[PDB]
Amino acid sequence: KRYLRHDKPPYTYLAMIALVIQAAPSRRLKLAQIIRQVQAVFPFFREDYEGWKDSIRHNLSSNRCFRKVPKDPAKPQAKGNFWAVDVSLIPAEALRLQNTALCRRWQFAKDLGPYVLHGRPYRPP
DNA sequence: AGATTGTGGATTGCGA
DNA sequence: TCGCAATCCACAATCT
Ligand SMILES: [K+]
Repeated sequence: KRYLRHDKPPYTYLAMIALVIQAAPSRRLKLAQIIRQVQAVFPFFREDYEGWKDSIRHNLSSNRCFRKVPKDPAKPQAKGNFWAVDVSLIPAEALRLQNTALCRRWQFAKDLGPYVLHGRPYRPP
């Protein structure tokens, strides 16, 4: 299939995943919860493109900041892991608002650092 | 069997 | 001009 950019929130997948994880009482979430929460918290995805869900899954594995946490520490788990974030491994620029066409046509928090790094609750207009 | 989680090779578009 | 997030896809192992 032809590569296409699709409308999405103007924050990295890393940032959005980290934000919803850090907002979870236990600071960890499963994949399906991460997907539902990202869309809920950043509702700039379109009904006609589902591939952002694959990109979320890809970002959990591709970024060192995400940690696969087994239900039982003593028993690693092929599947169904919780995901946590090591904020020390988040690149600083990863949390910055992105200057995309979608950002520009709407003009958003300038940086998600308060919510990911400093325990603040995310509450967008 | 088919769907899902987890991983990862690889190319793209586009902001800087 | 090109770094790099975004994105398309394949696959292994496991869940339903
Ligand atoms: K990871």
